Amino acid sequence: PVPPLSVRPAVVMQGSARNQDDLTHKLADIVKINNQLRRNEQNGAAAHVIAEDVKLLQFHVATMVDNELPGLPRAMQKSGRPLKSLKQRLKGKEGRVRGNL
Amino acid sequence: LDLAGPLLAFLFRGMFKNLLKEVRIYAQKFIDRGKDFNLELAIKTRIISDGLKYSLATGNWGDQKKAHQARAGVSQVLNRLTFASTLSHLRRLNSPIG
Amino acid sequence: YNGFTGRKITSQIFIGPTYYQRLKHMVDDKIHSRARGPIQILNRQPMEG
Amino acid sequence: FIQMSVQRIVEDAPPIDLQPPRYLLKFEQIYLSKPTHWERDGAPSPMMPNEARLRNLTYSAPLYVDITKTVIKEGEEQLQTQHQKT
Amino acid sequence: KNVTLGVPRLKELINISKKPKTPSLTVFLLGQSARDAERAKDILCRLE
Amino acid sequence: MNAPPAFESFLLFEGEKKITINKDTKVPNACLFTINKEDHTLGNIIKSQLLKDPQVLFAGYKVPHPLEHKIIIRVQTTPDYSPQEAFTNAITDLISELSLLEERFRVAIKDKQEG
Amino acid sequence: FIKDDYGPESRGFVENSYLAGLTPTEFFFHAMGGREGLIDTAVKTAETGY
DNA sequence: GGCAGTACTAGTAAAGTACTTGAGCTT
RNA sequence: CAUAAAGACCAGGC
DNA sequence: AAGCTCAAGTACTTAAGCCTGGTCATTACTAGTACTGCC
Repeated sequence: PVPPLSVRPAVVMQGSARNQDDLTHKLADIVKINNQLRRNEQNGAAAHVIAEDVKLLQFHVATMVDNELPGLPRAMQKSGRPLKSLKQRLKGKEGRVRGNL
Repeated sequence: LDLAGPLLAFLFRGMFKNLLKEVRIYAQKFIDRGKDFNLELAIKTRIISDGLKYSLATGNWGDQKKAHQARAGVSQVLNRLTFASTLSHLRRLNSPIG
Repeated sequence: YNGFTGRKITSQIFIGPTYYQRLKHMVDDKIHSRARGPIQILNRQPMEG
Repeated sequence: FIQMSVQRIVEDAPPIDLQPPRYLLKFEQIYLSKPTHWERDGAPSPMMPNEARLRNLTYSAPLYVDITKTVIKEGEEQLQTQHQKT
Repeated sequence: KNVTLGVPRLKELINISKKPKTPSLTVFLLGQSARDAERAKDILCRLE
Repeated sequence: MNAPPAFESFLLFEGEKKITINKDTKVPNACLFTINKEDHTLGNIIKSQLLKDPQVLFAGYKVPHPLEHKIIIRVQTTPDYSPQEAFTNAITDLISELSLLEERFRVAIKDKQEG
Repeated sequence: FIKDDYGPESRGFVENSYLAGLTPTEFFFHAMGGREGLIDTAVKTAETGY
């Protein structure tokens, strides 16, 4: 699933440019490597490269849900700031459950 | 106790090693031809200047890409409320314990 | 002596100069009042601060 | 920090070994001057901290290190160029 | 003898912790061991 | 920002009566005066003057709150004597005292200088 | 104080009263005595609220 | 006039609990 | 009637 | 040999309530394209 723009609103800066939520960029990665995997399924490649792309795709798909997993490198969007996973959105104090409800 | 000297030294060493590191990178990559070598194009001052200025500016103390591992709390903005508050803020200790 | 009626105050009150400090905290900056103002973008809830 | 430690960090760093010709780099000594601003035109001017606050400048000094460079061409002559105020 | 009291003991009770910081067992004596300190001393030796 | 201007103390704006009069049903022959825009300066005078009158059973004043400028004076008199008459008589007596005090104070001034 | 002094003064018994005022060592011991109170005040609140 | 090099601009990395797990001892 | 983002750390208040 | 329970070993967790200010940086590297200079 891809959540609506309401769940992941953009960031309007001065009207010059629109920044984007952690999701939008994460889904961007998922679509990039998903498309690469589609193409390399049409070609067939060397077939271990497929395994590599399914492991990295595993990293993105499983990372968007949980960025706090131990034993795995935690995805870094930019600026040395880790992503906010849906779990991180719904979990701690100021998360939707305890914070907004 | 870590004052300006030991702190700014610990900060200056690694940055200086990044300076030497990019002198090695640009150096060797410019050497592989065997043409010649030029120093003034191999040194980036943004390293030392922007690094010192940064880690003094934000207060996060260490490499900025490592800022997670880097200690924070050093170099707060000085309090101008009262001359007593300033004399107090200039003379202070901070325990690293959480 | 009492201020209002001028009668003596029976007990003898302790008077002297002492040095007092006004503090940065002042009510004019701590007062806030809220009726249906700006709203947070993501939560559709009132703003913070 | 300035009068001791910085010379220790510059000196105690290993000489740069590189390479067939060889390229070696060594840092002789380090020199500071009073805080100075290099403007948009490149004109240096001494900064008093007042104008440093008012303009949001950074009050800082330029840092110069002599750099001796040795090249080994295998011809028995290794040519060293020394550069002042790098 | 001391006993944990207040907030920490309340944590031990509410948490139903496996090992409390100060476990204690009070013991009463039926017979002449109760009033006389001698037989009481005997039970003191037998419980320790 | 919420500070009232320097006058809530005396100046009356539109509609406020200086004196308002309300009868008191708790007791027969007792009345209650409300003086807008005054404080203990006047009320202490009037109360202390009403306690001399032998026909006045009760005389009292209060400010219900200092940040508001108001006075409440309860007066209870003996039968067949209106408390309003006691309050008028009180004021008239007060003037009769203050004028005399002015004149004697002027005589004292003129005596202390070359006298 | 001299090593191995268990006397009332060395171990923090305060003879003076706030009116007469403390001696310096009794003042420092007194500050130690108050620090525990401040620390208890700060620490207990979180556990109590939780 | 064509080719090469350099620079600039735009993509892009304490304690305490439960839970599990491995070993150790028996029908 | 709309725009000033979000986040981060730090200082402080009860 | 199967299976049984019981021991240590290991991973993983949450840590007060509300409120007020400020500073700060949103990235720095690599690749590609365009422009200028030299042959």
